[PDB]
Amino acid sequence: MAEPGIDKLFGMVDSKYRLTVVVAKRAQQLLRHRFKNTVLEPEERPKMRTLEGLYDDPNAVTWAMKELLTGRLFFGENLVPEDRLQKEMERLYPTEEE
Amino acid sequence: KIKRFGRIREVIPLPPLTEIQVESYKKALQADVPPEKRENVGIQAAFKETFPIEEGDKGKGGLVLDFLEYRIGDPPFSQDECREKDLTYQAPLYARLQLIHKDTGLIKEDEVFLGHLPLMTEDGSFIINGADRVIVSQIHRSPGVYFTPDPARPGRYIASIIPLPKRGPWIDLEVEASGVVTMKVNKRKFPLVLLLRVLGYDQETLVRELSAYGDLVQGLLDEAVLAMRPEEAMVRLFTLLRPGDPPKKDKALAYLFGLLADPKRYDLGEAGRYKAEEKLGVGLSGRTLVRFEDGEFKDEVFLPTLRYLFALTAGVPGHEVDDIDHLGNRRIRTVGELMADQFRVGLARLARGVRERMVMGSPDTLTPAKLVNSRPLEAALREFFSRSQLSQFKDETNPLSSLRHKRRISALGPGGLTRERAGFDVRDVHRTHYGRICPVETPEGANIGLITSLAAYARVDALGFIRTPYRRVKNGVVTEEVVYMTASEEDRYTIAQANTPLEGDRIATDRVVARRRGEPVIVAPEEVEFMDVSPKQVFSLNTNLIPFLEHDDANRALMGSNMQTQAVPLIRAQAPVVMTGLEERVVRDSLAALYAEEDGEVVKVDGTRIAVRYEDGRLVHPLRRYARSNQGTAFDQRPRVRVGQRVKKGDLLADGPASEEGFLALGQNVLVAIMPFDGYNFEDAIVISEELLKRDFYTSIHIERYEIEARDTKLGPERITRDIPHLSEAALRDLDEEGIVRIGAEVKPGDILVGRTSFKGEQEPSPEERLLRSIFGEKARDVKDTSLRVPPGEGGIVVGRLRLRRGDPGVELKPGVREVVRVFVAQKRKLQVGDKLANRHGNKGVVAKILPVEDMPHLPDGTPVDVILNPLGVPSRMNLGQILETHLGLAGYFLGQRYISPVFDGATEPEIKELLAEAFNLYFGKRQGEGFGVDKREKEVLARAEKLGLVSPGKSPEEQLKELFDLGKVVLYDGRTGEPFEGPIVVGQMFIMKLYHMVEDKMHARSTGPYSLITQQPLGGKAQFGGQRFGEMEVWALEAYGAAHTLQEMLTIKSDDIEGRNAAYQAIIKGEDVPEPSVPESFRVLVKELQALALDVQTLDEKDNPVDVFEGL
Amino acid sequence: LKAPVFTATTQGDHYGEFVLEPLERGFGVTLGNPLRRILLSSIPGTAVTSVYIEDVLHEFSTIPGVKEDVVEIILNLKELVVRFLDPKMASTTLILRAEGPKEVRAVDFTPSADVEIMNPDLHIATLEEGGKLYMEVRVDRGVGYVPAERHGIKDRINAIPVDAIFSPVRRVAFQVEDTRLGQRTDLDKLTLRIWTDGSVTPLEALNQAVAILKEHLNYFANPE
Amino acid sequence: ESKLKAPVFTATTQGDHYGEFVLEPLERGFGVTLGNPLRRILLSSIPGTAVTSVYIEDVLHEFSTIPGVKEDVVEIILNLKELVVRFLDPKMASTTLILRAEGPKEVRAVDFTPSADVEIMNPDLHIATLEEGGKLYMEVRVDRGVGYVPAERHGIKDRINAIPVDAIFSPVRRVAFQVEDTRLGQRTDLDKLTLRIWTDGSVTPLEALNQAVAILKEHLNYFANPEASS
Ligand SMILES: CO[C@H]1/C=C/O[C@@]2(C)Oc3c(C)c(O)c4c(O)c(c(/C=N/N5CCN(C)CC5)c(O)c4c3C2=O)NC(=O)/C(C)=C\C=C\[C@H](C)[C@H](O)[C@@H](C)[C@@H](O)[C@@H](C)[C@H](OC(C)=O)[C@@H]1C
Repeated sequence: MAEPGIDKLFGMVDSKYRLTVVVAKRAQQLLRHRFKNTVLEPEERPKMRTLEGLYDDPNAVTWAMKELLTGRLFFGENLVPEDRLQKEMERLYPTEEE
Repeated sequence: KIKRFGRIREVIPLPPLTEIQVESYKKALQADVPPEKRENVGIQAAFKETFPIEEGDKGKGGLVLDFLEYRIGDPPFSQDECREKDLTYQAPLYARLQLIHKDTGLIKEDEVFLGHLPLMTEDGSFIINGADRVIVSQIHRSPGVYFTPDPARPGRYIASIIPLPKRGPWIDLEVEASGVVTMKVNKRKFPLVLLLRVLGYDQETLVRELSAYGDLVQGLLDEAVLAMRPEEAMVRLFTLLRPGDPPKKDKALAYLFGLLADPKRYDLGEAGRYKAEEKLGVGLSGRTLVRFEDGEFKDEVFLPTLRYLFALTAGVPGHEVDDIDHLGNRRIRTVGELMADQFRVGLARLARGVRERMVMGSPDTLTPAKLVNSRPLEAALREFFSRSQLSQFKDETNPLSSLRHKRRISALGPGGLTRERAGFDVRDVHRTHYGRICPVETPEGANIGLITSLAAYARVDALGFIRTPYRRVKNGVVTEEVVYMTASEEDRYTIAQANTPLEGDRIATDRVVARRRGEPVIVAPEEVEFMDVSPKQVFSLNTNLIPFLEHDDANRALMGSNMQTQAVPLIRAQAPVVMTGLEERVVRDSLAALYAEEDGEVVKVDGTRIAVRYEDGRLVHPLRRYARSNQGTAFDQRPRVRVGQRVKKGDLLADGPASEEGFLALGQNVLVAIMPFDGYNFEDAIVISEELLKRDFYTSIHIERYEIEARDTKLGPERITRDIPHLSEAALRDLDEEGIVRIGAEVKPGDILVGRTSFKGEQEPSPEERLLRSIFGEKARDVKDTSLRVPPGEGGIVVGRLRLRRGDPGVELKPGVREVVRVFVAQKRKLQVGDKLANRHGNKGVVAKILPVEDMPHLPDGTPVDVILNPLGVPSRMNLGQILETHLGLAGYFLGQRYISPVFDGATEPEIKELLAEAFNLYFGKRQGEGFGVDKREKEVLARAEKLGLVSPGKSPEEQLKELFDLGKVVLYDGRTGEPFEGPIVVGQMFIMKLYHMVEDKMHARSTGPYSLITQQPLGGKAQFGGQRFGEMEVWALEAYGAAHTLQEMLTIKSDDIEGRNAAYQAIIKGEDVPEPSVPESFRVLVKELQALALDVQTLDEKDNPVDVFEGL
Repeated sequence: LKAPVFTATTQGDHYGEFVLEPLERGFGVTLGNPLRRILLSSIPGTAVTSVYIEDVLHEFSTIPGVKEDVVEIILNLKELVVRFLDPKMASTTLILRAEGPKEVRAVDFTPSADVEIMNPDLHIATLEEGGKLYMEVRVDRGVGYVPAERHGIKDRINAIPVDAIFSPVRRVAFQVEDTRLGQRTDLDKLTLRIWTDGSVTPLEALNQAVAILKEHLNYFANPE
Repeated sequence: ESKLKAPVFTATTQGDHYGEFVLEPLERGFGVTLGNPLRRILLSSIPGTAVTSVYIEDVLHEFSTIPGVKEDVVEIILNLKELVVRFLDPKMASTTLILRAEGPKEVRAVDFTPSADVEIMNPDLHIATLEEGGKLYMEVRVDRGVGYVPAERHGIKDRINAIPVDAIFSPVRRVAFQVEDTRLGQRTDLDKLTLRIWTDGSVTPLEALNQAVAILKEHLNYFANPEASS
C-alpha cells in the first residue's frame, strides 16, 4: 500500500519533516558507516527475496523506518556533542573501504 | 471492386494543386517568352521598375544606361548533382544594358554577366545549398486605403497602404485631440495642412470647400501659418525630416511619396484605382499625388480621403471598414511576388553602385559590365531564398505533406506589420474568416489561425489577387468567384433535380447569414451564381481525406486533418478502406510517383528503372530508390507491369512512398474492436496484437545521415584516415575500408562510423616518458582518435556514404574545411510500445501493449482482432464519426470491398446497413456452410443484448445475430478467458496511420557521462550520452514539497559543483556512503564574482559577528 | 456417458474440425480454449531464418534485372512453408538460381532432401531481361515468434537475417454447440477445428497441444 | 539458477480452507492457460454433500412462520444451506436427517438425529431459535452432488411438504486468481499464476485443486482415438 506503516511514523514525530529528517540521518549513520546499530536483528530484521532466497536490502532508510517504529532511538537536543556523537562510534568498530 | 457514394461534381479540384507555386514562378519568371512580350511583375518589372540609372546633375552630360532584355539560361550543374555537392540549384541570369552619352556614343555590353537565380523544380519548390525548401506564401492587407476605427478612444483614422511592404510608404491620417490631423509617413508626425498646402489645398480653398459638415477644422487651420505659402512649405516639411539637411527648396524626395511610379505605384491600374475609386469619391491615377507636371504638384488621393474621413466621422458614408480581414483586403504574395521584390531589392543596390561609378570614372572609360558589378542581385537574392523565415525546409515525411506545404498560406512572415508571433492584434484575427476560400480546420497549436492551409478547388484565373473559390450559375461553367462577390447569393450544394433542382427551399448562402432559401429558383442562370461545385471547396486538401468528416466534430477533425501529415511511409501502405475520392490525386500531383507520357508500351527489365514506354522515342525511367527524407522518412518507388500499354483506370507506372497504386496510402487499415481492455487502453493508449508485427505491418524504414568535417586548425591538418591511433582494436578495418565505413556495414551504437585524426598538442612529454616510450617501444604519437562513431542511436545497416572535398568541382566548402564525409544509415523500425497510432478522425493515442495472438478478442470463426481502440471518452468526449467506417468496416471485410464515401456526400447509415445486410449472409452464411451455428455462448449474449433492448425479442437467435450485426458485432469472445463478452462489442476495419514519433527517437537516460567545459553542467560529449533539464517549474515543485536536500542536489552534486559532483560518482562507486556536500560550488563563486566588481561580501554567522570563514579553503 | 465420442473430420494437411461429443455442461471450454490457446502459441514449426542473395550487400537493396525489391523478396520468403520429412535436422538451406524472363515462384527452389515446399506458387521474384538471382536461404526449426534476435549469420557476410514465424498453426476457433441427447439438454458439444497449418497436421497440432497442457498441468505436483 | 523447465508450486494451507497456491515461472500465456480451467472446474465438477429438500412438521410451503420459534422458514431454510455434512462409507446416496426441539434453547445443527456414518462437520450453525413452544420438527434430506442447483431438482422424499432448498454441493465456494509477471529468469515478462481456493463445503482446498486437476486431466485424454473423414 505504502511503506512499513507511514501513518504510524507520522504519529510519533510532530513536524512531518521531523520523521523525514530523523529517518534520514538515522539510515545516515546506520548502514551508512557501520551496520551494527540494528534493533531488528533478533528475528524482526528486513530481508528481501531473490533466486537463492532472502538477503537484507541495502536500502538504509528501510531499516530506519522499521527500526524507528520500534522502541530505541531518540531525538531533540539530546546527546549534545555531535563530536562525541560519532567519537563514541570509534569505541565500536566503524569505517569502510577504499 | 470500388463502391462510390455521391452526387454531381461539375468540374475538377483544379490541377495541379501545386499551382499556387509552379505556375506562379514561371509567370513571374516570364523568362520563357521571346523578349518581345511580357511586360510587368517580377523579373522584368523590377528591371523596368528600377529606373534607368540617372547620374550627376539631372541630364547635364553623358551616361544614361538603359535596360533591354534579360537572360536566364544555361543552368550550372543539375538537380541531385546539387543536393549532393551542396549546390543551390540556380541558373545564370545576365541582362543587356547600354549607357548613353552627350558626346556621340551608345555602348551595349551584351548580356552583361550577372547574378544567379534559384530555379523551381517541377515539384514546385527549390533546392538551396543542397537541401529542399519551399517558399510559403504570406498574406497582408491588399494595397489601398480603408480607414478603420481609432483603437484608442472612438475616432477613426485613415491608413494608406502601399503596393507591397518593401515598397512605398504606409501613411496614416489621424484626427486627434491635441494637434488635429496628423500625416504620419514612415517615422514622422507633421500637421496635415502642411503637405496639403504644398499640394495646393489651403485655407478656404481647402476648408469651407472640403470640411464643413463636420467641423474638426479650426485645428486644421491653427498652423495656417504653414498654409500661407507653398514651396517654403515643402522646405518646412523637408526641414521636418531628420537630419538637419539643407532647408534649400527641393521638390525632390517629395519627388517620390507620390511623384514617379518609382517608390509608390500599384502600377498597371488594378488593385489601386478600383479600390479607392470604389471607396473614396471616385477617379484617380496610378499613384497618390502627381508632380513633375509643371512645377507644382497635382495631388489625387489625400484630401478626398480626409474628406471621406469626416464623412465617416458624423456623416453617412461611414463604413468603419478596417483591416476587415475580408479576403477582399487580404493579399497573397505568391512566391514569384516574394522572389520578385527581392529582385527589386537587389537593384535597389545595383544602381547605388552604378550611380557611384557613373561619376568617379570617365565618360569613355565607362561602359556596361564595368559600372555593373553583379554582386547585389546575389546575396540580396541568395540571402532571401535560403535565410528567410518564409523560405522553409521541405516537410516530406509523407508525400501529402510536402504537397500541403505549398498549399500553405503563412502570416508570421516578414511582410510589413506582418503579425509577429504576437503582433498587435494576434487573437481575434485567427478567427474563421466568413470568406471561406481557405481551410476552416487546419491551424495547429499556440500558432492558431496565422498558419492556414487552402481550399481544395480554391483560386485560378487572371490573378490580380485573393483565393476566389468556384461557383456554379446554372450548369454554365463555374465563374471563378471573387471574394467580394455579391452575385445575388449562392445556394449550397444539393437539391439536385437533373438540371433544375426542384427545391422550393434552396438552402443558400448570401453575404453572411445562412439565409433560409432566397429561392430565386431562376433555374437557368442559377439564382445569380448560387451553388458550389462540390462541398470539398469549403475545405483543405488533407481534411478532405476524411471519409466521414460530416460527423467528426470540427475541432477533433483538425487533429486528424493535421496529424495525418505526420504519417510516415510503411512497407505495405494500402489505401484506406473507406476513402473519399481525392486520394486518387493528392499522390499524383505530388509527383512522388512516376507518370507515363504518351500512349503505352514498355520494355523495362524491372528493378531500378521502368525502362521506357516504347511508344515513339524511348525513355528509361530511374526510380528514386530508398532515398532519404528531410524528416528521415525514406520515400521510395515500387514499379508495375511487365508488358503493357498506357493505362487501366490509371497510367500509374510505378508507385511511390505511400501510394497503394496511385492511391495515397499513409497508413495501413486493420481490424479493431472497440472496448476497454483490462486497462491497457486508458485515456487514449491503444493495444496491439502481436500479429501486426509478425506480418511486418506498421514497420517503417528510416535512413539517417551523419557528418564529420576535416578541418585544418593550426596544430596539424584534421584528416579522415583509417589509421586511428590505438583504436587498433579489430574495428578500424574490421569495417571502415580506406577510411570510411563500408556499405551494408551493419552498425551498432559505438562503432567507428568514420574516423579521422587531429594533431592537437596538449603537452610536450619531458623525457622519462619518451625514454620509457623509446625503451618499452612506446612509439610516440601526434594524433587524437577523433573519429565519428555512431551515437546512442541503435545504429543499423549502412545504406550508403558520400565524400566531398575542396578542389572538387562545384563544391563550395567552409573556409579551411577540407573534405566533408557523409554516411547514411538505415533502420527498419517495426512497431514498439510507445508510438502514436492516431487515425484520420483524430483518434491520436500512443501504443501501450502488444498482446500475443493467444489472448486478444477472438472473433467467432477464430480470426483475431488487431487493435483494441478504447471507447471511453474518446468518441463521446470528442464526438466524431470514427465509427461509420468501423461499421462500414466488416461491411467491406467479408464483402471484400474498398469504399468511396466523400466529404458530406454519401455513405449513409442505412446504405451501410444494407452493405451490412450483405456480408453475413456469407459471414454467417459460412457457419451454415462449414457446418455450424450459434453456440451456447451467443445464446447467453443475445438473451442479454435483447434484454439491453438491443435486439428484437421474439426473433430467433440466428435472427438476433443479423440484427446485432448491422451495427455492433457478433458476441466476440475473449481468447484470454475462453468465455464471452456479455453484450455485443462493435468490430471493424478502422485504419490507423503511424506518426513520425515512434519512441526510439525519444528516451535517453543519463547517470554520468559527458561534462561540458564551457558551461559545466551535464551535456555535450562523445562516449555515452544524456543530460536532462530542471527548468524552474520543477524547482517550485520541490520547494512546494520540502525535498530541500533533494533540491540542493540538483544544483550541486549533479552539475556544476565539481567537488560535490565527484563526491557523487565516488561516494557510490565506493560503497556504504552517500554524497556529502557542505560548501555549495555556487555560493563559493558568488562572492568571488562580486569581489571582481570591488564589492566586499562579508559573510556572517548566527551572531552577525562570527564573520564566516568561507573560501578559507 | 462417462465416455465421449471423439469424432474427427480430418482433412489433407489443414482444416480438421475435431468433435468430442457429450461434454458435461461446461467443459466445452475448460478444454475448448486452453487447446486453441496452446495451438496458436507453443508448438514446433519451420521458418525461414536467414537468406543470402548473389550480388547483394545487405537488406535495402535492388537486384538489377528483377522486378521486386530485396525487402519485398524477404517479405515474401517470410511466408514460405517448408516440411521436413525427418527429425534430426536443426535446419537445412534451400538454394535457387533463376534465368532471364519468368517468375521465381516458390517451386523453383532446389529440389532436395526431406524438404517439401509445401507452398509452391508463392510468388518469390518476378525477375526478367536479366536472369540473376542465386539465393541460399536457411530454414531452421523453431518455436513461436523470434525476430531479429536469432542472428542470420550462416553465410557470415550478407545473410540479411529474416524474421521467423515458426508456429505451423495458422488459425483456430471452436464451436460449443448444444445438440446432444446424453442426459437433459445441457451438455456442451466441443469441436475445435485447428484450421490451416504450416507443414504439420491439425491432428498433430491438436495432439502436441494436449501434450503441453498435460505436461504443464503436472507442475502442480510437489508444493513447499 | 532456479525456475527453468520446472516451476515451484507454493501452497498456503490455511487449514480447512483458503488454499492459496503459487506455481511460478511459466512462459507468458499459461498463468491463464491453467489458472482458469482449474478455477473454472474448481467452482463446479467436484463431489459434494448438500442439504437439498426440507420438511418441518406443520406448515406446508416455505412462506411461513412456525410459532414458538424466533426464526421463519427462510432463515432456517438458509441456515440449513450453510450446513456441512460428510458421508462415511461409499454406499450412502443420502441419509435423511430429522430433529428434536425443546424449550427456549437453541437448535444447533447438532441436535440433528445423531445418525452415524453422517456427522455434521459443523456443530453450531444457528438453524433457528424456539422458546415456550418447543415444537419444530424436521426430517431434512441431504445429497451427493456436482456443483450448484436451484429449485429444479424437486425435493421428492416426503412426497408432499418439502420446500426443497437449493443444491449447493461443491466443497469449494469461491475461486479467484491473478497472474502477475515476475522475472526470475532474466526476461521480465514471465507469468506467475497464484490461485486461492476458498472451500469448506466439506473437502479441503489443495484437495479440491488436485482433484479438479485430475478432472481436467482425464477429459483431455478423450482426444486420443479418433474417427475422421477424408
Ligand atoms: C525558415 O522557416 C522557419 C521560420 C521560422 O520563423 C517563424 C517565425 O516564421 C514561421 C513561418 C513563416 C511559418 O510558416 C511557420 C510554420 O508554417 C510552422 C511553424 C511550426 N510548426 N510546428 C511546430 C512543431 N510541431 C511539431 C509541428 C508544427 C512555424 O514555427 C513557422 C514560423 C516561425 O517560427 N508550421 C506549420 O504551420 C505546420 C502546421 C507544419 C509545418 C511543417 C514542418 C514542421 C516544417 O516544414 C519544419 C520542418 C520547418 O519548415 C520549420 C522549422 C522552419 O524552419 C526551417 C529551418 O525550415 C520555419 C518555418
